[PDB]
Amino acid sequence: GSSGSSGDKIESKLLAKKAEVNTIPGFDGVVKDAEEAVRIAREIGYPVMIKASAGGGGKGMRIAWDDEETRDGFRLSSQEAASSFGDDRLLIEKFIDNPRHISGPSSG
Repeated sequence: GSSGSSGDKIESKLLAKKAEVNTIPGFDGVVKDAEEAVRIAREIGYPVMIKASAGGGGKGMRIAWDDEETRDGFRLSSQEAASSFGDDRLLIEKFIDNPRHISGPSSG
């Protein structure tokens, strides 16, 4: 025998979207390991730029387009920061060739 129920059902008040737009305009956090770098990247949407948290600088870092690249680049990018500043703190930002933001799906 059971009894009792409830349902708030309160969300998206006065908000209407066409496609799930639940994403971050740019991840400024930090990656712990290559594996983690891949998970975060996917969320951001490839291509994904990878820089050294300790420093960074587009000139010198590497960019990834697929989990495979994210790792290959993370292993090095991380190793670099470990010698440049000392720590292996890395970074992941959204890379967009065109000046336009077409957040969404893409050919592949």
